[PDB]
Amino acid sequence: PVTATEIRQYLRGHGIPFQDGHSCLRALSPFSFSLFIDKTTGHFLCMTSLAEGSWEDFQASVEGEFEDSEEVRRIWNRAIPLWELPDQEEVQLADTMFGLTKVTDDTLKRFSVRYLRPARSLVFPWFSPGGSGLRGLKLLEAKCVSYEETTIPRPSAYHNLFGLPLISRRDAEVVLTSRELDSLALNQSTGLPTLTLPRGTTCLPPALLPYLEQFRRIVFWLGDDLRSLEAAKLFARKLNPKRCFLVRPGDQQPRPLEALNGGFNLSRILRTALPAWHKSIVSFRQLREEVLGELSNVEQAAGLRWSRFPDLNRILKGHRKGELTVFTGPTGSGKTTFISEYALDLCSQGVNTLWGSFEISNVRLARVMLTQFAEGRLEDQLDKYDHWADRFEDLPLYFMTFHGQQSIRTVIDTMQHAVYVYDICHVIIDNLQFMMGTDRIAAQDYIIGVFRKFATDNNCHVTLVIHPGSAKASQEADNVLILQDRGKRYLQVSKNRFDGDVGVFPLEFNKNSLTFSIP
Amino acid sequence: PVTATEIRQYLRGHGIPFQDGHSCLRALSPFSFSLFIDKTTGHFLCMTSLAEGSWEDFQASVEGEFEDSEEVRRIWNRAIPLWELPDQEEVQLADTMFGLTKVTDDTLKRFSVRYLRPARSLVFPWFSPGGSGLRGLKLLEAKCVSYEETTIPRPSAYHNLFGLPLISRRDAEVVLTSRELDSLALNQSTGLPTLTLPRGTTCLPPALLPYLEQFRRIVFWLGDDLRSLEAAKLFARKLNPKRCFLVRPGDQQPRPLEALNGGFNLSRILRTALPAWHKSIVSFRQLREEVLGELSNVEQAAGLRWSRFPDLNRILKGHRKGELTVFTGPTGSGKTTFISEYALDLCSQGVNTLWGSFEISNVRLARVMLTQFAEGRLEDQLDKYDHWADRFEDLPLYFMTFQSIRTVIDTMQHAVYVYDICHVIIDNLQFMMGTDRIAAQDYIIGVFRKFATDNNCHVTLVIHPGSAKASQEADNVLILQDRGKRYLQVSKNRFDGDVGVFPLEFNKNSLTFSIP
Repeated sequence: PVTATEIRQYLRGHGIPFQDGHSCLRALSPFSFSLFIDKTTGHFLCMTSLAEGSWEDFQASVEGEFEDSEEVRRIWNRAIPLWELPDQEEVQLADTMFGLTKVTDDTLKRFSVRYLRPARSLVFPWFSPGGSGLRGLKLLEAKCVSYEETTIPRPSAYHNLFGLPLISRRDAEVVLTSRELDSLALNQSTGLPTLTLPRGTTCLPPALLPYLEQFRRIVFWLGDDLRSLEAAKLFARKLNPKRCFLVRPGDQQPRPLEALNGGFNLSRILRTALPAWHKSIVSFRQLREEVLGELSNVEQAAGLRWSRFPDLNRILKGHRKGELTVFTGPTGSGKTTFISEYALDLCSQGVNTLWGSFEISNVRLARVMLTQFAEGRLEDQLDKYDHWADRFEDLPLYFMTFHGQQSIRTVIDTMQHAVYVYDICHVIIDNLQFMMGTDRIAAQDYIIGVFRKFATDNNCHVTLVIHPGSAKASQEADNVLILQDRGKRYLQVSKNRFDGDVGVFPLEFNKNSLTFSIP
Repeated sequence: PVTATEIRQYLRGHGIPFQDGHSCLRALSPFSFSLFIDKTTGHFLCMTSLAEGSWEDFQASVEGEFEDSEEVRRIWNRAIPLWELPDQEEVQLADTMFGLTKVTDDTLKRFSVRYLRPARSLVFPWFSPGGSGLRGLKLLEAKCVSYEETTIPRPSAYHNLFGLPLISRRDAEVVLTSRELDSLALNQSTGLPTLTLPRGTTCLPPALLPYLEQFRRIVFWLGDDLRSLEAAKLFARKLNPKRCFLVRPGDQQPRPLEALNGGFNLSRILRTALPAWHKSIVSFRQLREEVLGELSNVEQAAGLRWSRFPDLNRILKGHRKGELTVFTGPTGSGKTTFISEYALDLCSQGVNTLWGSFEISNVRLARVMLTQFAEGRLEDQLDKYDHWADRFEDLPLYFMTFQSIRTVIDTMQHAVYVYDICHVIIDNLQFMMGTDRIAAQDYIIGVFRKFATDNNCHVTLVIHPGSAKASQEADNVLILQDRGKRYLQVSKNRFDGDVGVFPLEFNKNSLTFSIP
């Protein structure tokens, strides 16, 4: 709830000379403008003093922290660099499974890529911004061809910009990659500075924003799918999209690793970058790739395909962005438990979901949601519980803990703050009546209309659940889901904005595993 | 009122240089900043002058007390320290029943733990904050394995922080314990400063808050139950939870006394102190223990089990925190008497209950409630009456003396801060008032729901003739209809959604409801 103007006047309160950058304001550090204050939420950070915290911490800082030390150096000391291996068969086996046939040893030295023998996995070291010791290691294992991502520490803490020490201060161009291997090839040929997101196309935390402030031109290259392009636009919204560019996916525009391996020229791909910012009126030149991509990726025209609801897959046909859906049904059928399976299944496929559960005691919801992840009954498997806890603490998931605040404004600003801080691409709220807190009809119309504004403006998908439907909601809403009863129920849809297809299928719910099923 | 800021301007009225601490403001004592004024209720106290009183007393103090002397020194002189006992069988018998198998004599000297022979009970001395003589003695007796707590003076006056003289001013960390024995083991191995609450997880009086002001990191460790964690959160609310931490209960996280005896590493447990303060959006890392605890303690997912209403237990399934219940029925059935039995049974199990009876002459209510404690007729037992007075004057219980909605609410919020009130019962809602009646009734019931959720304090309102608008706002309802045979019907269960009805046979001889 702190405006950018309020940030400037507080700096004027201390008379700090500040310059308005792209996103984070720059000023001389009181504790060459080393002090960085974010435009939103003001998480301060100094390029030299290296002090971080909240905006209120900065407010207390003018009146009058972490180490992150883990047994990671031991793993690094037990791994061998790939360019220093005299073996012949071992290295040839490695480059074939990791797709490093065209990778030369010179780039391996430049990026300090290391290889570990016990698991035959690559190592991508993380260095502190101050040039200190290692901060973490990211490991990739190839199994059959599939890449598995696992890093130390936990995924929620990995904030590494691969190549951050490598890039100099006299660089105005940078190309961001979804992976780490594709970044190596892109720097090999083009020679332009490159960086990698921490967890791929999932989330770009605001803490990394100050490091990318210097660059003037940013070219996004985050995969070869319509999902990658949509994620790029959401990421670009943080960094003043007037100073960024995009590389649309296509048949002739593969990933940087595949582009060099396939022999396709990559400097040509880097030359056709299109701006992500445009006026209110645009021509066909900035849409040629998208219409070409949509005409060759008819399945990608919709959202993700659920891995647990084949029947729901054939009617809704996907889970897009920006569209808002309202879900309702008779009470006592576990409609809250049903949407938990809907959110958890999509979350496992790389969707940052946010739970705004009200009147459900979210600590109780986590037990229900975690049982769904285990696909069974966790009471008997209490011995093997510390395992699933680690597996549950890597999906992008966040809950909203509202104790007394229930006002529509409060729940919205936190939601808008949630998008900026954790890249929230999905918000689910359990009870809408709890948010309240002809008057009830007018109030219900207002809040549903408010969520429609947030759904489209921020492109974040919203899936509201209604506790007793509303005629006025139908015009504003894009999709509706009705879960009637006849523990077997059926889900009926009567509004599909994207495809106009309706239908209904039965659901057989088993309380033993807390997972819906259908024979 | 206080409104925090009005304290500062009153200090600015005298121009006293003050620094805004965690909870209590600190300033130079006019009667190095020794003057402590609480953010709420302004109970002043000086670390050197040792003068205490109300905020109005402070106002009178700037314009122009107690001794607590009891025969406690005699009992102390009749007890022998445990580390100075040359006996072999007596000490071995003592440590086995008190669980002091792994306790070494070095820590016994440090905490000055003494033992008394006539009752075979431990002694935990209370020292004056100024380093003067003893202020009281707490005695724990083991019977079969069960620990009984009794101290001098009465429990309502015991305000001892065990180890307060021991902790130095150069200590930034402190871990609180619900008992006294578990504190000894925690300091034995970790070496970090430790303190104990006066009556365990029952209440932390504001008078003790100035002593804990200096510490910057506080790690709560108040037992091995979901009740302990909930009590810890309520206690943390008093002292800016941004500077405190919690240790959730679990199978691998026992009490410090059991943790050292069981061989589990305790410094490892002290490293997982998750913060009790968080933003508006949290991840699963700060909830792993809670879901693990709930999945292994399915009975603890609800509130305390009543020891006098087996039938009411099977339907409501517990007495949680923050939920509001409205109770009503036809008049003349003793609905006021029924709720007296409901709270008294829960109060004996360690719940601080506040009574807000209106238009019932609360002195008359105490007679009804005290008869329930004796479980019989007190008129015949008038000879053996002073005994029950001692037993009645140790449960956490407080009454309200008198009418606007704002007036009663501020006292209720004041009661939570001053006496750690976890339960408020009000008998007549109409007396609080002092389509208009329907609109007024909807407003007050909505206000109570705001207070119940915000302060997590359970509220059990009684309605004198029900209201449709109340059903949506309320969580639970209890209806006591008549057909002295009665029956209680529930038609709203927020936590479980289970309804039902069972008969009740009320006997006027003992003033206690029963069911064959």
